[PDB]
Amino acid sequence: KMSECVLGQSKRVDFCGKGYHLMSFPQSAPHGVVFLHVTYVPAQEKNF
Amino acid sequence: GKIQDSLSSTASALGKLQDVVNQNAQALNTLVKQLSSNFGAISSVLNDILSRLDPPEAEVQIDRLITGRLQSLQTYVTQQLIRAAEIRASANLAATKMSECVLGQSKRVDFCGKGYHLMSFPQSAPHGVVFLHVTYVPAQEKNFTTAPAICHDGKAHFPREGVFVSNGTHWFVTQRNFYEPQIITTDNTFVSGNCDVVIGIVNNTVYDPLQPELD
Amino acid sequence: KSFTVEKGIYQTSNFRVQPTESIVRFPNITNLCPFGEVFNATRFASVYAWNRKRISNCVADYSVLYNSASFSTFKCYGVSPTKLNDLCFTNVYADS
Amino acid sequence: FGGVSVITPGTNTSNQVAVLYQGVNCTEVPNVFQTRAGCLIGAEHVNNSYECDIPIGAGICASYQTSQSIIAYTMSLGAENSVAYSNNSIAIPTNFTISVTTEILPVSMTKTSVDCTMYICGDSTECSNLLLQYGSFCTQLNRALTGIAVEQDKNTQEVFAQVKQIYKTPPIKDFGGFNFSQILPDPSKPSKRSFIEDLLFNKVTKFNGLTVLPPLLTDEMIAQYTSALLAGTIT
Amino acid sequence: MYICGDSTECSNLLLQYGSFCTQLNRALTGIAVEQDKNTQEVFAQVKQIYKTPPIKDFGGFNFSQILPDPSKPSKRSFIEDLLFNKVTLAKFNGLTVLPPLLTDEMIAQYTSALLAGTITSGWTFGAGAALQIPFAMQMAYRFNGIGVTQNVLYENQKLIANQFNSAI
Ligand SMILES: *[C@@H]1O[C@H](CO)[C@@H](O[C@@H]2O[C@H](CO)[C@@H](O)[C@H](O)[C@H]2NC(C)=O)[C@H](O)[C@H]1NC(C)=O
Ligand SMILES: *[C@@H]1O[C@H](CO)[C@@H](O[C@@H]2O[C@H](CO)[C@@H](O)[C@H](O)[C@H]2NC(C)=O)[C@H](O)[C@H]1NC(C)=O
Ligand SMILES: *[C@@H]1O[C@H](CO)[C@@H](O)[C@H](O)[C@H]1NC(C)=O
Ligand SMILES: *[C@@H]1O[C@H](CO)[C@@H](O)[C@H](O)[C@H]1NC(C)=O
Ligand SMILES: *[C@@H]1O[C@H](CO)[C@@H](O)[C@H](O)[C@H]1NC(C)=O
Ligand SMILES: *[C@@H]1O[C@H](CO)[C@@H](O)[C@H](O)[C@H]1NC(C)=O
Ligand SMILES: *[C@@H]1O[C@H](CO)[C@@H](O)[C@H](O)[C@H]1NC(C)=O
Ligand SMILES: *[C@@H]1O[C@H](CO)[C@@H](O)[C@H](O)[C@H]1NC(C)=O
Ligand SMILES: *[C@@H]1O[C@H](CO)[C@@H](O)[C@H](O)[C@H]1NC(C)=O
Ligand SMILES: *[C@@H]1O[C@H](CO)[C@@H](O)[C@H](O)[C@H]1NC(C)=O
Repeated sequence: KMSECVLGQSKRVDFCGKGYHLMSFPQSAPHGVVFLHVTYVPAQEKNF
Repeated sequence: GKIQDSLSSTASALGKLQDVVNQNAQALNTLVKQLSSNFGAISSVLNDILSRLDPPEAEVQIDRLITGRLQSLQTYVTQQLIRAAEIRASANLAATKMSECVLGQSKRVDFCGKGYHLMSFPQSAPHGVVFLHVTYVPAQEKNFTTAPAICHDGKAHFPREGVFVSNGTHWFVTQRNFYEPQIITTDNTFVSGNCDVVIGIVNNTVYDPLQPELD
Repeated sequence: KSFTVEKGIYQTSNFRVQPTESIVRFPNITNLCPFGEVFNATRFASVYAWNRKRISNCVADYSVLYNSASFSTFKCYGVSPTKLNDLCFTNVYADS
Repeated sequence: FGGVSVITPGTNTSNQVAVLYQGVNCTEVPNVFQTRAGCLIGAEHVNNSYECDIPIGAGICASYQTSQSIIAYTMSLGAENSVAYSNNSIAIPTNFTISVTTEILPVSMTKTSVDCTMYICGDSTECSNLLLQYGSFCTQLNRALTGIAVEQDKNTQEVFAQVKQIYKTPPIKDFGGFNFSQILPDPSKPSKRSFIEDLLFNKVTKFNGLTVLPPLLTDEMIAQYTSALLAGTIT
Repeated sequence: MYICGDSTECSNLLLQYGSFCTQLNRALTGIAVEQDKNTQEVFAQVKQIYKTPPIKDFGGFNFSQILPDPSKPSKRSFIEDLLFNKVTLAKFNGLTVLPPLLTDEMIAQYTSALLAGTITSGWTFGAGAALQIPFAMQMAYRFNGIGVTQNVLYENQKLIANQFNSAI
């Protein structure tokens, strides 16, 4: 995820968080890694 | 050519693979040696114990050996399974690298080699698969001033596929990964909305190549 | 287990600081527990009736009980007799 | 109480050693530089920071290179340079370099078989009967090892056998200036193994009731699958 | 030490058993290396640490939580600094708990480098020498990958920046 999501955008759906993925920011915790995922979701719809 | 030289000059390439080979060999060797250990018994060799002991006594000592020997076997099988599972994961990854780098191109960054993976080749190794990764890395970078949108008539264009890059004399559009400069034109742009809203914008000309030809 | 060693870090043996002195701080009481009045007495009771002559608050000895009387049987369970000298028990009971 | 680890550059290079007692205070017992991972004795703490060499613990690393003496550095990670940033400044590459990187992953291990009866109770029938009382132990062990061997065979099938047909490279060498001679099979050499593969093979290097079963796929057969995939990719 | 304890007599019986004593220690050490090595694989993704740019211009994006604070000790980000605060709120015998190869401090630097790398150079740093790019411009590329045209980002960068800032 660190290589796949932080370094470049991941095409695989639901690899990074939920929805379309723009980028991820790595975080450090004791004995763990916390990832913040930036994702694009379509809010509103009009029928056509 | 370099890779051939690197492989012949050191055992480090196979260290990741070799560690697995050595570690498995060492585990088997310990267990085999175990046979020598008494495990609380009168004597290590099984036949020797049977030869010098009457059945009831021999019964007890045999049981002791089996318990000691059963435990030894259990450790090996338990040890082997964990290693087997670990190897299995590599094969899936191993099998994945065998097919995915090799068949098609992987858009995922750093999954195969370092940098953009153009193609990959796999070389058989004893008890392992070696993957050679061809990747594209951009060596040289030249500083350029850039802006997001260009306002021509109060409508601002954006690049169709490339960031706007200006030496500082004129504004041209080049692909973000290699420096190719193309005179900005309608063909390389599209105009949406009005150039008041965009945070960063630079006034610039448009070519309209059909206009000089028509006249 | 090899003549030649590659560069690295290897752990070979544990290091224990070894204690400089042995310090014994047994209870200060001088009074000694008596085993004669229970051993060597006028008469005991019936085998269906016993007396737990509980022993507490004194300092015992057991080497005296090895050659003074040659006992017919002497089976020390859960304990090694000869080492009974160097450990402090709790609420010793005698039966007869 | 503490474990002792001796840091050696390597027997071949030198005989000098550095011993780090693990956890014990440096003053304890008899250049006893006191670290945070224990109490090193036989190394000189430098002020400079180099790449890791002989890892120790909590930062400190030991190297045989600074006439010669094992020195323990603080293991700084990388050179700190900040890419020049601005809203109006961009950098675009003018040249590109193609490179080859090798990643090495294990696919299988020696299929090992152990008869439970023969190792545990030996030749004697008397001893074997005692083993029977335990019952399912023997059988369970044999089954697990058999399963592992099958997985070792299966893992190979999955990793290499992704192609139904063994494609064979064209006699023509018109590959648009790419020389693939080393990676591709050589007709002169036995087992149809590529030159790069040969080097890899060279570098890697009934006994007592334990039997190593033959691999389901031979080394030569594995090379063909690998050769086929490579052949298929180029063509 | 654990099984036999201090006494020499207890040790002799352990010798009879074999290399079980020795084998168990080896397995634990392997595990110990993995936890350090694991860390190495996960965080040593960058060849060289990149200092965070002094200029904070983020093209309308506020990264104060994510990025490390110089004033604060230990170089841990607001998110990062606080996480240790939360975790804190949330040998002795036969057992030595060895320290890791990478000190928590060092791990902090690695994370910062990736964060610094991502913002300043996009995905260029992953594949080679990091290339400085405008953040707005980087985001523009990101939209293109997911099929939303870059103009879209530029038209309402302000709206996007606020949502991102609010989300963080
Ligand atoms: C228990 O009986 C034994 C044996 O009679 C006593 O041991 C004798 O004690 C006297 C007086 O101290 C000594 O002079 C003798 O040498 C000892 N041996 C024998 C065989 O008489 C012992 O004192 C009595 N009481 C106990 C142990 O409490
Ligand atoms: C791009 O990089 C390549 C590879 O470094 C350059 O090719 C070299 O150019 C130098 C100078 O002309 C020659 O002496 C070398 O023989 C070339 N090969 C190598 C491997 O260095 C190339 O000049 C660079 N620039 C381009 C194509 O614009
Ligand atoms: C289009 O059709 C539905 C009909 O139920 C309508 O309510 C709404 O405007 C549109 N639907 C969605 C899911 O956006
Ligand atoms: C852009 O600037 C470079 C550097 O001065 C120059 O070589 C190039 O000619 C410029 N573009 C044009 C059209 O002159
Ligand atoms: C770029 O950032 C600087 C910060 O000093 C600011 O003065 C300038 O107006 C900005 N320009 C653009 C085009 O964003
Ligand atoms: C760009 O054009 C706009 C038109 O509204 C004008 O306000 C501005 O001064 C111009 N800037 C430059 C640098 O030409
Ligand atoms: C070691 O003991 C000395 C005793 O003076 C003390 O100053 C030092 O802080 C101790 N350090 C450790 C890790 O025990
Ligand atoms: C781009 O940025 C620097 C700023 O000092 C500039 O001088 C040089 O042309 C380039 N060098 C870099 C990014 O190191
Ligand atoms: C390819 O490599 C082989 C072996 O080094 C060599 O004989 C051959 O000349 C090389 N190049 C071409 C174009 O064949
Ligand atoms: C970001 O938010 C912090 C938190 O208050 C503030 O101090 C800082 O000035 C803001 N910086 C921006 C928008 O660059």
